[PDB]
Amino acid sequence: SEVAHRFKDLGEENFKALVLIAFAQYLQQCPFEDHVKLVNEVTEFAKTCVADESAENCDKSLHTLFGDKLCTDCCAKQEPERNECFLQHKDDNPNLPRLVRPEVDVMCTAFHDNEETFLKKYLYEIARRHPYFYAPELLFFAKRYKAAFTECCQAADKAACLLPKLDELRDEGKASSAKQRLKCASLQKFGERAFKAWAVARLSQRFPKAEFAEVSKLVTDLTKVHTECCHGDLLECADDRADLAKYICENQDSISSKLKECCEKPLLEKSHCIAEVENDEMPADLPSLAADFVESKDVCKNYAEAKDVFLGMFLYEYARRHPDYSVVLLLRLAKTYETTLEKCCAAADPHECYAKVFDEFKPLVEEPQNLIKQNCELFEQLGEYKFQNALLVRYTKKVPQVSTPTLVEVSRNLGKVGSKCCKHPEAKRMPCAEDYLSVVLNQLCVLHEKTPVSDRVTKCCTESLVNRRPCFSALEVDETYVPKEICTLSEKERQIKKQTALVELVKHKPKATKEQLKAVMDDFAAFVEKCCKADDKETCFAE
Repeated sequence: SEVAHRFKDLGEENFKALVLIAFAQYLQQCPFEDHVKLVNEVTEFAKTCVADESAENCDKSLHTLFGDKLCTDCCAKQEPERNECFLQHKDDNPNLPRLVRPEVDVMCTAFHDNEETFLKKYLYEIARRHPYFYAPELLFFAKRYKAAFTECCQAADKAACLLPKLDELRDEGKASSAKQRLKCASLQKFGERAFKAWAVARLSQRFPKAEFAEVSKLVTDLTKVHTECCHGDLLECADDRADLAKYICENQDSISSKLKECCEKPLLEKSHCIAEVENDEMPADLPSLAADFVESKDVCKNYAEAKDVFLGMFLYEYARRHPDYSVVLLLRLAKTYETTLEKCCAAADPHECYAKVFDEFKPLVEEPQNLIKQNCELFEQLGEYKFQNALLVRYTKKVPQVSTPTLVEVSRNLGKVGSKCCKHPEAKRMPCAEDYLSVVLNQLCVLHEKTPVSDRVTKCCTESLVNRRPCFSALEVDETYVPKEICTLSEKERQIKKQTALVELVKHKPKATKEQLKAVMDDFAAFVEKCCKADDKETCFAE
């Protein structure tokens, strides 16, 4: 039996949570209570199978069990089709009510009143809104969400304790979710071969000192971990993640110097810690690449006898000595390299043909560096909010077909690059920026996927995972496009209206000039400013 094997390894507490998540991600509209029942059933039944591993129905696969309970058009179907069904019925942007925290004391009453139902409430509300959220991590998040109610519902000021943490958690959760969503899209839309390269790139960067053989292993295990979490095999996802976190720490010496602090802590903390570690220090004298990937006489041989292992050995070797490069760059270079080997090893003298393959890299490397230098100059020259509007406008013109809420949402997130990254030294900027942008652009891509309107966005999104940022950056304003025919708000609120309006304002006269925008923008901000001052306001807003 399988249920048992998990219940045991994960413990009831976590089992129960995961199983909840699994469900609330699968059916996002279904009410809270409605799930908890199904959870508790499943949980009781598991226990039975813990007692009698050869009890009735314990012979079944989790999917079947879960799908079944859930089913109490997808449900007219059977495994595996059925599961794939639910997996493809996941909504990235539900028409679910905005989330809003009732007054502090109100929560602090409910938290002591019913502590369990309260956390389950949290997991439930997040999970249905982030159907691709990294389940294990969501537990970390939940414990840290408990830890704040424990303390702050027990101090002089609750509001100036609790809320400030919850603003941090919402922020952090939004990032994690978005980052994970990239992982899941990479896998599902580009297949594992592709994720593997990504991992190989990133981990070679976290763990320079590690021999390829180790990194390959890690990549395997990690890929297995994510594959599962994205195919909705959360229980196994978490276990396997644990087992991985346990593995890494035993073999620490052969992986990174940095892990010690992380490895010392509890199951949940350390898996996150590790995920988040700093890059290990760059080993000393590492033979220049060129020897084995350009000057060698056996390039064209090894690419024949083991293209994967060879190109991997390459990605590894280049990645480990470039923590300054984005992953997506490194992948591109890897692709260029593969490509060129392909053409060259079909020539008269291949040594000659491929000999200059590094010259090809200068462009691919520079294209990003410039772009970042420039919009970091820009960022510091404008500040984040204003900075967001320039991206807003830039992009809105590029894809005036995309829905306003999405445009705003994405633009704003593009905006944070500046503040996130521009404070770093050049050395650490590009992997910060570009790889963040790769996440945000993926939000676009998926939100767009749902309800497609712009063949250009689609092209960029589907054509290649790695070249998306250049593909988007490339885009000139869309000429085909046919022009489109409250006072008691927080700053962040006011911003999102103003911006929302800005998009409509661009969609109206795309061939606008920054000046004749300044002019219309200002006009309207004045309008709202005056119509805030009062009288019978609505009578004022008459226009």
